[PDB]
Amino acid sequence: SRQRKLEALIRDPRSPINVESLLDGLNSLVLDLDFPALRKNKNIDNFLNRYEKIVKKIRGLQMKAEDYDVVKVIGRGAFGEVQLVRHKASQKVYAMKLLSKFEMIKRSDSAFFWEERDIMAFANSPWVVQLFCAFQDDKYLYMVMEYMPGGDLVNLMSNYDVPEKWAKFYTAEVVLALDAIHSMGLIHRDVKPDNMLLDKHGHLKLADFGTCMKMDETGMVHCDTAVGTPDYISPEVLKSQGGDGYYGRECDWWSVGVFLFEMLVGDTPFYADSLVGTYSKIMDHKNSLCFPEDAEISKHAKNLICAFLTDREVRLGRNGVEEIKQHPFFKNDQWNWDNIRETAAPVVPELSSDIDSSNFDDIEIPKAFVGNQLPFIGFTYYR
Amino acid sequence: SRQRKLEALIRDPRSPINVESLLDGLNSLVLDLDFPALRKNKNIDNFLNRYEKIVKKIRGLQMKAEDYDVVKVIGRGAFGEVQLVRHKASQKVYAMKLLSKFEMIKRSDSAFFWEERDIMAFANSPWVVQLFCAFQDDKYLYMVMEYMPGGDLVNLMSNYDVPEKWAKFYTAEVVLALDAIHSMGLIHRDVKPDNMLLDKHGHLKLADFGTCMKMDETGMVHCDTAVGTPDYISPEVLKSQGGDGYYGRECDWWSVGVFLFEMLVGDTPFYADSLVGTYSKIMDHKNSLCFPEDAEISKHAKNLICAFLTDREVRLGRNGVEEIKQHPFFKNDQWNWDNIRETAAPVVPELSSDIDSSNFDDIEIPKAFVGNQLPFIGFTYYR
Ligand SMILES: C[C@@H](N)[C@H]1CC[C@H](C(=O)Nc2ccncc2)CC1
Ligand SMILES: C[C@@H](N)[C@H]1CC[C@H](C(=O)Nc2ccncc2)CC1
Repeated sequence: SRQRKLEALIRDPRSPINVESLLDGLNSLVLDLDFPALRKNKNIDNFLNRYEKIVKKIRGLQMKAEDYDVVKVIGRGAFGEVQLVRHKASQKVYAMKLLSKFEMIKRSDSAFFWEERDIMAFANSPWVVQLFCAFQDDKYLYMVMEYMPGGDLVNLMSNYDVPEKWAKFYTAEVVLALDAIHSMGLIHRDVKPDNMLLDKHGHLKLADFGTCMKMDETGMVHCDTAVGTPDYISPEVLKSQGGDGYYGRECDWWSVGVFLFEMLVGDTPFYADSLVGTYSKIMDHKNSLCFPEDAEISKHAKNLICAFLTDREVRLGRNGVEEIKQHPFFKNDQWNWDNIRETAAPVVPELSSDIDSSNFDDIEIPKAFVGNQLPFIGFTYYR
Repeated sequence: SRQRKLEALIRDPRSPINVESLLDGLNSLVLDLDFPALRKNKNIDNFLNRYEKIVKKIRGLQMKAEDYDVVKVIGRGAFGEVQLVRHKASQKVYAMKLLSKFEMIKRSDSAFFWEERDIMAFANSPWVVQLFCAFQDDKYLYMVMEYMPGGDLVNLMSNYDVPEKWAKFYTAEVVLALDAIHSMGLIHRDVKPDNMLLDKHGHLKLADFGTCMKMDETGMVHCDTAVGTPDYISPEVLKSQGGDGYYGRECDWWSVGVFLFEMLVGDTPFYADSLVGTYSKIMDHKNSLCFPEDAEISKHAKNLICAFLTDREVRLGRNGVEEIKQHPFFKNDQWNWDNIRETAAPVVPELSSDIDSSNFDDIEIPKAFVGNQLPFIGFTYYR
């Protein structure tokens, strides 16, 4: 019937008008209307006094910050915050992200939580940190995700001399995770060690997605903003900043190269004091790139890095991931391309409790109807 | 769980935030926002282009004027319209009311469809025409209700000499229907033959409710507008027009009196050429009321009429319906107060098809965010 067809969409968690959508819908409309200012308008007042009561009972029944306990903040910065939390009822342990709504739109034109949400909600991939539920309130987005007790790659690199045996591993894992995202029609565009976390067993997942983007039917994207961390940006993306940016996934392979280099050499290949110095060097890569003579690297590890750090037109992986997978550097004995996430991780976390956070550092009205909650509608996500 | 408690309300057809509410919610928000004018606002545009597509598929799946065929208009006037319709899929026959949204609020401050809706939706009473579903579109409310093939009492009276045997019957039926409404905490306030229809078997239901009102915990209402048909208004309601109106249900019994009189005498007891003449007479009832000498009425039929047409302070039924039920006028042989709607109606309709309509007559952008659909949210009603 027409009637079932409806109930389909309202339930489908991938539908833009499932229950949460609507409840977000109604809920934001309250917020964006409830001011002595526009309550002057006839309609607006009546309406608000009607739903008034019920909306409070609802606000109480839904998911709430309160449903959780903060074990401690394990990541703060220019974004919002990550806290180790304990679900009060389930007694269980999660990582929760807090995003400033205020920031989120008004400043960030290019931090699409939308993309992020869907990915963590529905990637259903061993390569992608997973989102168990999302909710908002007036100020905040909240993302409840698997606690990754291993810490990030920055932290890891920060603590060890990474031999190549190790590096092979992390690189491979990154490549797999990236190809995941790619083959989901997305370009990641922000491949940095800070976005790579390790689970309980010391295997990798990608944990941020705020900058991903659906590709052309040709595999390309059209873009005019540069995005990412200065140190890791590709030339093409750097250039896209000047309007008329057109590039594919191979920009993610660029960053991989950097990553490898940083992992093997313990510095990033285009370090400078200015960001422009950095940029300068990135554009000048053909001359700016090279290896300290005391760095102990294999020739293969050098080819691969070099095969990555070049212009899209020649860069490795423009022919897809298989030629990457096939580079000599990867020949090894502990794993192959199919079993790797089953093999022994090179650094195994030893976690004494389910809240052991040793791998992280300690931290330190309108006039018009404006309608600010609109973009947050359909964010709340359940199960 | 908290989680089930939710799904309760979203399903409960009596909840102000069941699915239709929300879908009305989302839907009206589109309409009240989709203008080149405010699409200038950042939020408003983005939002609208998002839901854009999905809302069209929905608009198609829901209940639509189109789902029905118009057999013919059987009532038009200062309200909107009633049409005999055939549900296309079920092949079945209903009466459908059309209300101008434009009118509905902007002019009418006192035509609470809300009250009407709930009554016909949920009275679930043999005395109350029944509502099978309600839907809106941009212009209109639509009410799908049982076709009452008998026509109204105005029509009936218009066609026969009503003997008292008959009158006893219709009055009794009215009294029962009224007491129904009352004992649902409501005062009807617009008792007129035009609001009394007859079903297939020639029994009565009340078909309009736009003027009903929840009573005090004391059984009273506070009111400052007069409502009803000039000919039938009670003194107290007429006076309420002057601010400080305070009265109970016994104002509905006033109108009953009129009704009886009109039925027995074939004219209304306070007829004049002006409305004020009428009003004059109504206030002057103590002297203005009396019976033409050629009118053939029983003494009992006169007491009762007179017992009704007096000031609330003394009027019959201020002590509840039982003293009415007990008036001698009602002594009869065909029915008692409990079986009446099972007994033989005095005028039995003879309807040759399921669309025989012989008992009816032939008929002949904003600037600000204004928010006009708000008051219509939660009107759509299903099953
Ligand atoms: C650098 C930013 N793009 C961003 C990287 C991911 C990080 C995170 O989600 N952390 C996390 C998740 C789960 N468990 C532990 C940490 C927060 C900040
Ligand atoms: C006079 C107004 N208060 C109003 C009276 C009720 C009427 C109606 O619903 N008519 C109707 C319903 C079902 N079947 C036949 C007619 C429409 C106009």
